[PDB]
Amino acid sequence: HGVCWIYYPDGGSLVGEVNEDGEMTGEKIAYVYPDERTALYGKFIDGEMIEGKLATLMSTEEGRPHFELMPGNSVYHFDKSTSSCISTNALLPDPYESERVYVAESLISSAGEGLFSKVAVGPNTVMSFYNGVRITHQEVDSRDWALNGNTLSLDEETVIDVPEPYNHVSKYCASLGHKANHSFTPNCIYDMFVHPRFGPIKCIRTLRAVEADEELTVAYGYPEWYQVELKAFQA
Ligand SMILES: CCCCCCNCCN(CC[C@H](N)C(=O)O)C[C@H]1O[C@@H](n2cnc3c(N)ncnc32)[C@H](O)[C@@H]1O
Repeated sequence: HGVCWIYYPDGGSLVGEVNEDGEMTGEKIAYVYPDERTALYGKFIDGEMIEGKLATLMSTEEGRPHFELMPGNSVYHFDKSTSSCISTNALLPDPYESERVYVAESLISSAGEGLFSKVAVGPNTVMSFYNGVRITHQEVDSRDWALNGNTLSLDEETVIDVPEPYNHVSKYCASLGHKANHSFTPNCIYDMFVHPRFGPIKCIRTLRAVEADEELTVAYGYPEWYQVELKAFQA
């Protein structure tokens, strides 16, 4: 009847006053990231972000949030990918991700770029998002292996991909989860995530404490490089 909070299992949430139909609709609705501080505040219809401006959750009083807008014109909208359109704005970074990870040359030899943490954080921390185009398992499983360097299964119906040329940071930096390299002693896992911009996707979540400038890795769980590293690790 007053402010309503809808939390996702991933830690993010929607907050605001609902309409007579109990819908998250209005000009003062917010999505709040899992840090419970970073927020997209503004215009939502039935929980869907129409115009979210970057904001900070300064305080909450009896469930009533106080938002303060961040400087600038950073605005976001629900912009779910299709099979061929990865994003309406490929070069607009995610502000939560931007504060937590960067891309640099991997420490794994001959592995290319990697994903690194900007910050020391604890276990179970969402660090990065894995958005991409949405194609079927049949399309993926029935094509050249070489097309599948960036494919990540989302669910039973959907596979996420970051195809050429979006695998280059110069062409796509809206999300960076596809830059995390593989390890058999990973410090992160892929996890489900409901994103106000990208919709249902996966994220990179730490398995434990990670330091600032530590490379973030995930076990790919299956490709040449991989079967070699496998032999290197069993020893
Ligand atoms: C669930 C299964 C996983 C699905 C998501 C996979 N997304 C992988 C993207 N690539 C990581 C980013 C790459 N380094 C780049 O510069 O865009 C992976 C590519 O990077 C190299 N790579 C990754 N891990 C490696 C390792 N442990 N050793 C050597 N090379 C590695 C290799 O070329 C691979 O195709």
